[PDB]
Amino acid sequence: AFIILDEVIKVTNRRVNAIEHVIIPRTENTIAYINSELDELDREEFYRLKK
Amino acid sequence: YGAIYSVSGPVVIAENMIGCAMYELVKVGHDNLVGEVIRIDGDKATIQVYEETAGLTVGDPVLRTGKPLSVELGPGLMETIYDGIQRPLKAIKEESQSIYIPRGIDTPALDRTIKWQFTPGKFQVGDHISGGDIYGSVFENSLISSHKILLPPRSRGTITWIAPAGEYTLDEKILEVEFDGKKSDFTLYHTWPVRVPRPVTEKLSADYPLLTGQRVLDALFPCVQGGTTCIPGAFGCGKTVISQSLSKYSNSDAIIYVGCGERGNEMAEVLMEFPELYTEMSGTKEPIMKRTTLVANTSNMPVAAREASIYTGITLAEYFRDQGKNVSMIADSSSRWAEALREISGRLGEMPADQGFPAYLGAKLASFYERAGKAVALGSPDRTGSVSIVAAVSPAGGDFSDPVTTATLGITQVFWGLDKKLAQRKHFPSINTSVSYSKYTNVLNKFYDSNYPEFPVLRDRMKEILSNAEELEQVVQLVGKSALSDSDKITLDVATLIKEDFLQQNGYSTYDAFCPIWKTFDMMRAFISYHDEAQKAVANGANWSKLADSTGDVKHAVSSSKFFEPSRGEKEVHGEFEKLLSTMQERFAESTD
Amino acid sequence: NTVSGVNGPLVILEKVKFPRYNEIVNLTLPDGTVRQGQVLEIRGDRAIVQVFEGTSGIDVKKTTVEFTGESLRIPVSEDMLGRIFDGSGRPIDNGPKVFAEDYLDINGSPINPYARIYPEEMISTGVSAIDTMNSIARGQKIPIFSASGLPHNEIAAQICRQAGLVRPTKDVHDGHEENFSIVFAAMGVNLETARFFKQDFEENGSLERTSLFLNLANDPTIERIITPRLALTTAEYLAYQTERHVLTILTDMSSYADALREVSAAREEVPGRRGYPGYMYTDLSTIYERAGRVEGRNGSITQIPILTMPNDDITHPIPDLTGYITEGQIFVDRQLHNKGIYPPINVLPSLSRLMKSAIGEGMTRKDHGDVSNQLYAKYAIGKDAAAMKAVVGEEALSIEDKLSLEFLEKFEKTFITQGAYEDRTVFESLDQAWSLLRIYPKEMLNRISPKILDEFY
Amino acid sequence: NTVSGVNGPLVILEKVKFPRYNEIVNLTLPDGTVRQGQVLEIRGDRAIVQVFEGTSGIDVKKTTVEFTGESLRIPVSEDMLGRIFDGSGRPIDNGPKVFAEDYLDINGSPINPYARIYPEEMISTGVSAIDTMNSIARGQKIPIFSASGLPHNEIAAQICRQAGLVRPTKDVHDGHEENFSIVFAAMGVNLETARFFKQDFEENGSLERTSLFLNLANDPTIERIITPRLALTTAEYLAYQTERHVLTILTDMSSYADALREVSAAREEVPGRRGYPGYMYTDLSTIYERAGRVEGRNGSITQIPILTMPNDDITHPIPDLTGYITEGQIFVDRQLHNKGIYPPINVLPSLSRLMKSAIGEGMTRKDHGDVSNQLYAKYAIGKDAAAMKAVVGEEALSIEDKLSLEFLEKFEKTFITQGAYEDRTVFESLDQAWSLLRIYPKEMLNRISPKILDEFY
Amino acid sequence: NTVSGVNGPLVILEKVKFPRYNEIVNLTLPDGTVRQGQVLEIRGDRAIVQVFEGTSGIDVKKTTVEFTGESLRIPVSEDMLGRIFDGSGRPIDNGPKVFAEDYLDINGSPINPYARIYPEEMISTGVSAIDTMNSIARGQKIPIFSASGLPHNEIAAQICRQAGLVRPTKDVHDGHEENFSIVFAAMGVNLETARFFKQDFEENGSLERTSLFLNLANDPTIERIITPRLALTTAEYLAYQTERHVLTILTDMSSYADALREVSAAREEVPGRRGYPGYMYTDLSTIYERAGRVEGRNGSITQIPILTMPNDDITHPIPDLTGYITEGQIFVDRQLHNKGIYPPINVLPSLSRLMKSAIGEGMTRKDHGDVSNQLYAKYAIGKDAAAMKAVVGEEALSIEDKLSLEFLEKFEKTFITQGAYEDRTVFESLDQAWSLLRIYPKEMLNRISPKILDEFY
Repeated sequence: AFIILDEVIKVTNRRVNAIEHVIIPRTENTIAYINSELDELDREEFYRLKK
Repeated sequence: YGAIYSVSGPVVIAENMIGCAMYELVKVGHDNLVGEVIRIDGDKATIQVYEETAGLTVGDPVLRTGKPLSVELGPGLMETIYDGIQRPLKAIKEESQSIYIPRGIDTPALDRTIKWQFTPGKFQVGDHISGGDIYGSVFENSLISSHKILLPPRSRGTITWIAPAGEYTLDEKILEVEFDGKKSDFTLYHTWPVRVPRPVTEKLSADYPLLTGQRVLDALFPCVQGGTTCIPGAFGCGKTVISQSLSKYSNSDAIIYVGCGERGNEMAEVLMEFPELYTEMSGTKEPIMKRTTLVANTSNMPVAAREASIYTGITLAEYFRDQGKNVSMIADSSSRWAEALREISGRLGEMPADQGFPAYLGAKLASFYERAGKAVALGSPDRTGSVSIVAAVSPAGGDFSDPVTTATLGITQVFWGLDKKLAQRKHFPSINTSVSYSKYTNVLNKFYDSNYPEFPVLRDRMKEILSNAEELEQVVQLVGKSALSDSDKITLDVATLIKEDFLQQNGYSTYDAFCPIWKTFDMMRAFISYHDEAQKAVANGANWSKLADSTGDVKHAVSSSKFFEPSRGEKEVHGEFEKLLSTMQERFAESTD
Repeated sequence: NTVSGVNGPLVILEKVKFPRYNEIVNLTLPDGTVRQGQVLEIRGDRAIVQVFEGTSGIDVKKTTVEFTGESLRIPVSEDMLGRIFDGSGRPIDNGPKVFAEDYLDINGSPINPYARIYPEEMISTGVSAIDTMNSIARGQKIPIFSASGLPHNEIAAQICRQAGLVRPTKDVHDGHEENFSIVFAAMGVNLETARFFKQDFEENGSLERTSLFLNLANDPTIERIITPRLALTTAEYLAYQTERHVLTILTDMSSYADALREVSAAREEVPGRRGYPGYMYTDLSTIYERAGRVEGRNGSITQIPILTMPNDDITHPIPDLTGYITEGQIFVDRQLHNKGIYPPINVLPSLSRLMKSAIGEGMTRKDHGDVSNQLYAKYAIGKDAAAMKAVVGEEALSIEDKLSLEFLEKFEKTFITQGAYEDRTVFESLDQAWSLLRIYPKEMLNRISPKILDEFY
Repeated sequence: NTVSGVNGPLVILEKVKFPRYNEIVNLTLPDGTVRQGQVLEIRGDRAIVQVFEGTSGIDVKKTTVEFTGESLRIPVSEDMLGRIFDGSGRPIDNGPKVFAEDYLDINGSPINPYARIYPEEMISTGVSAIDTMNSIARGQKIPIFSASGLPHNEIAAQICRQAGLVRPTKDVHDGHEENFSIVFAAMGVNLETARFFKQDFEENGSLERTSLFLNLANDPTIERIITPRLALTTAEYLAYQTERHVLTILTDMSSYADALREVSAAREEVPGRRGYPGYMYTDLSTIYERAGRVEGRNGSITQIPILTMPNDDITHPIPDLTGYITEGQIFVDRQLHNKGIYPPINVLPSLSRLMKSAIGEGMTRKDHGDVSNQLYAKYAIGKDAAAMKAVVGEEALSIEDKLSLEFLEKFEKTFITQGAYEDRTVFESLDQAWSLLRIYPKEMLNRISPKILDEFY
Repeated sequence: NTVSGVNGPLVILEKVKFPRYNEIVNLTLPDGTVRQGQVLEIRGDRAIVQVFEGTSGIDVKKTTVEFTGESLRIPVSEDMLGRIFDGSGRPIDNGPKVFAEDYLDINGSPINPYARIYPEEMISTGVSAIDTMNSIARGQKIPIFSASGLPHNEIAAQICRQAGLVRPTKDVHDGHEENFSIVFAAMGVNLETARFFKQDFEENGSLERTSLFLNLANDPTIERIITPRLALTTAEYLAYQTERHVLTILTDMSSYADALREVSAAREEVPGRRGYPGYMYTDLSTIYERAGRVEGRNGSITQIPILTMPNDDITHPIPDLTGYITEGQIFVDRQLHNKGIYPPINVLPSLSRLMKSAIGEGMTRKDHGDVSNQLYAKYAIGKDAAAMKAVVGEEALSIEDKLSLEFLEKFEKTFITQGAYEDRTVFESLDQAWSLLRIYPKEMLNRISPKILDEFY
């Protein structure tokens, strides 16, 4: 069992790093950048109607 | 009188108009087109013109009719397909050779040439009458007289003359009321303005259901008549199918089908389907179509008409509610109606503040919806009527957090979900438990307990299975599981069944979407029972693989029981399901030991 | 003179300067319909009126005007309690009106006397899950942040009805001796939803204790924004003059914010993010100025607004700004609703800003703070334990997780799950707390003083 | 009738009341050239015109105008076919006027009977991937959603090529018994690609059967929107008077949409959501108006529009508004393209709702809608099984997910991958689909009636 | 004439039509104080002015206007170093006066004579990361991209002070033969900043070396925009007339851009992407065009603008625009700063596309450019490996990856780590760089030409 545990721990240590370092900042950058562009289209329209 | 100052789109400006009301019907042009002065800024009137423009010139006379835009309510509304202000389509089809009314041509809302059979009421010479009272009837519909000839709301006086039975026309006089001298002559049809709601004596509690016939609808929360209901769509998730299927199962005495700004092939489809398709109880003669009044607008018609469509429909639903008939208002889709308000907002030259949709949108979406409900019929004779609005809603901002969807969820009480991704795998309606809620649940479930179903118990448990199953599924994806507790597998497994039997239904296979409310109770009963045995078996010891395999033969049968509908008797609780229950317990014993 | 024109619900009347700001004017149509309006703006040689009555069918040459000579004020009396009104204070109880003892300004109030002694004493609602975890003090602004996958309105009937019945249970603890009144405002309500609240208060014997204002989702926007303004004034008259605690329940804040978006572009001004006004705030603040303890220091206006987000959208201006003024919020879970736990509120993202100072004494315990800590931390570990269990199994689950697994189901089924007419003060909540906790050993309960614990485990 | 000003290509004319909506004017330039223009708006004591040939040479007092006196109408001939025509007509493209048999209004004012009559029998596009999954019926509008970074042009070309090759296969099927006509309206397309379209019609030997109207992206914006309107009017003539089945290809809807935005930057009308007109929907609907089944069942016009997604999202205005009108959609696939596949569409975002009821029998089976549904279900899972592999590994994968992975590949390179001169019968498509689908038991297949699945397994 | 009105930084004058564009006018306050402005817009019988100084206190008929009748030009002298000036065309510090021998316009073309021949002479900062990886030339434009957690002022000063000691070592080498001049302009920064800078220049050398323009944050936005223009006039004269190389340090460039943003908000001018003007491109350009070698070709203006990024994003409009225009990019990293590296310059995205113009070869090695490319390439691989070290561990990374992780660590801590006064010659840097390359084997250094690797190792 002991040899079997050693083989599994390595797959498991890899995953804990993988999520934090890659996934979480990829989600952050995508969401915020699209949020910012999306609000811009809406704001300029108001200014053009007003003008 | 007035003069056309400018023609800008389908929208017309006219100068020299004063002392006019803001819903006045106006005749624009030298062709005498229908139009409606929504607003006036000084002398200039903006008019929504409900016919095309391709040759309207300035300097042409504009004549006010001296009254609002109204609709005519009375005999011969059934079995006719109308546009959004009501013109009889059939008469046009032979005569003009057109379906979209061309300029130079106009016809009035009801027929003039058709005589009707008039039967006297309960009232006689000298009797006082007021709004929503029954002055007579005309025999229309398959199964009952549906047309009660009612005195229009807010009008009163004494009837000096009630005419005798015979056949009469609807431009012909048959009643006179005296109240301030002779009040007026009345005909069969009576007038009411569409932008103005009808009054009711009072609002009443919803407790009566409508049989939608849709197994997934009947299962997860109550089906309500008097209802307020939304179903999300997106155009390509089986939504049209479940609407026409819904029109056929509806068990209401009258159905008013409303095309907001639809496909146009579908406005053909519902027309062809109605006279040759049989209703659930089955009518006598032209089942669905006799019971149906149709307002049909395609996108291609004038946006002035598409704006009006929904109003015409609710005033018809409301008249019928006051007749003491139970009515289904089926509307598809409100977002197209909202898109129509938006088309007008840019053309008039308004200021939108809701992503290019008008600021006015929120007050109009709400005002319209509040007209549905169960209520006590307008008038003295006392009857009960209802209008249940089943409304489709859809994106329009492209988001799901766009104004259209924000306003609609707030005003509605019932939401049953639909997901596009699952719908593609073919399991529509593919209800999202999380977005779904019902307020009606408590009163409706109390009613159903009296009616015989033990429903409420199952309902919580149906929801409970689907909820835990959802959560478990993210945990299988996220960690990338190497094991599961033996109970959790059962939860997931029992949810899969729910998917097939309820959620997977096809509205053109009537073996695969039809169950009465009791049949629905029995099928769900079987599932909830399976979960109950299965949870106990693991507890007493037995492996999951043992549980699944030994249960085996009854597990196949329940899966495959979605291919049934009443056809073994006129009975709503079957031997089919009752036999399964005892066999299921027998199976449980095996699993356990 | 006559009406110059109409564009939207805006009516442009050609008049000199004769009405003062906010003066009601009566537009007299000759067709049996009299309509009232308020000048929204007065400008030179023109005034802009939005009509209370209708919105369309106005003449531009046959209308005549009369000046009422009275700017908008609310007739406030206290024989208003036990009566149903509409969005302009007219009765829908039917029968003769109640009239006034005062006409008080609705515009921001003509005297504004609100707190510079922070909230003390505890207010209970009648639900253990709200009281212990999210404690509310007299005049403290804690709203219920809700979503559209829940019936937000039901949960709202429940807090109103059960509130002020707690006050007699407190009279027995001898924490209260003063008469409690309740002010209810329903904004953008459906008929069916509206009747549901009236019938519920009627069962409890709370109807006599409350006044209800209904503005329906079919009545003008202007009428709808006025609806909370009238309600905040009634509560204030009772707090000030007669030294009463009044709890005002403002549902639905989204209806009110939406109404403001309709009047944003009605006006000649330019909105902010996502089309919602940048001066949305100014308006919201008007509600909030009336909120707090009145000078006299034994009367208050306590406020619970309900705000519904579309799908918990915090991209939307409305929860982000509203959340700043207020001191905490109560977050409701769809996940619990779906399981069939009702009420389905989750106490873990929920907050009460000042909680050791949002309670009183003699109607709370001092053990209140200690239990709020214990209850919270174990429910959170339990949420973790559910997810864990699924991966690891039960044949490899930790002994601490088992206690946390059980704790998760009992906290939900005892503290959160409770009946539609159950009532709770802090003592009752507190007894139920100790029975959940009893199962953990004393050495796992360490956020609690050894004193308290040896007495209540 | 002298010029007041010119702002943009839009021209402000002073003239006194006379012109009707969409009345043509002749612009007399001082260089001795007459150019045509349309009144977009007629007003009091001015009309505003936008000119179809350029904008050059507009002066104030050196220009004069004279009226055509006639609203815009198409000079229509049925000998128009076999020839290359243009919006205004040029002699250098060999077609300086149609030489009219009838003048019909382009707005279908004489008559326009459509959309109360239901779609008839199935028609072959020769592509298996469209025909099984989506039902293309005579007298239906089903659009092609296309995207950038992908030659959308190539897909339009494959449709043109395959049109007229299907029609003898149908004549035997009894899907056809009347003539076949292609009406090609090109607007805003690249010049190089326009020439590739012209060569495709000649090669097939289908030049005779088609009429071309070509509008460039250097030809003015009002002119650009009117060209598809001309071509649909021509389709109505053939379909109704001489009972032709018309397939009209209208490319590229993106160029139409753009035109809408640029105009109305100088009218009273003022664009909607993101600078795209709120009345963009009205424009669209005028194109969809002259499409559908025809009364009395003399012929049909069937329409296949080509839309290019410019941002590569369908949440953008051009796909979004158009999609609500349309009866389903067929959306392309970016990923297949990169691989090298042609035609590179995918089936997961592609759905036709009216599929079961529309179709005929005797060259499209009863099992057609059944099998589509099954093919999508296995594909949804296959796509997801790829995604779980990326993140975690073979950790959440299993025997079921592993099958699905195999399925996604075999389907992509066998069903979707075909030739561009391959004519595929609806009978062929179904035969191939079943062969592929053998990968799971009969008991795993329950998205199909157990009756049907035994016959055809 | 007299002030009509005032709306923000815009002033409405009711005047007469004789004024020309950017003609100075002086506003006489009732205090008898005169403040200067220039007409931004002129119309018939009226003007809009933007006043440099102030923006409030401006009256009506108690105030008066007086015309100067000279459009703004800056009084430029060559005796400007050592002399204290204020950013307003004169010292308001009471520093030594400006004098004039020419008055030169700031419009962006006075007599402007620039590069028909690109930079070829190397100018060093004494800092390896700057010089080796990107290089600096006698016309080079390099943006310092800085942050709100980096100290922007310390790096700004660092680059300038160390480039003054190196630059005479380069004069002796015959890289130069002409003077060095510094023009330092601070615009609208804090007092704390301003003081700091002056202190830094004194320590290293003197303040005789540099000329100072000081502008205070309390002074308007309109002042801030003129502040760099004043710097440009100073530098162009020195290069043109007296064949001096001029080095301009322009802090803060972001300060200037926000100012532009304010005169479109309180103007009716509609802004572009992210609320930053549409004509933002032109405003920025004006600074950057007036760079390169100056006629005679011994004079020059070389630019180092200093940008502080507020969000620290590379999607913000200011860093993006600047980058396309400028001949290089120098990115300074918060993470290096934290770790203890000074200067803490990250070269991962530092790039020059005009890399050839930037390097030298007649007073620097020819090998300089060849080594730099290899270094950058090997640094980048070393970063790809760093992310992979966190994920995968050392449990699968390759023999080649291990060399690249070592290189990365040795590279930060030796090359980029330099004393506060320690200056490195460009030749010595090569030797350091060769130490960094030396650990990799001859098969890993395969991309480089064989000739160079066998020669120098």
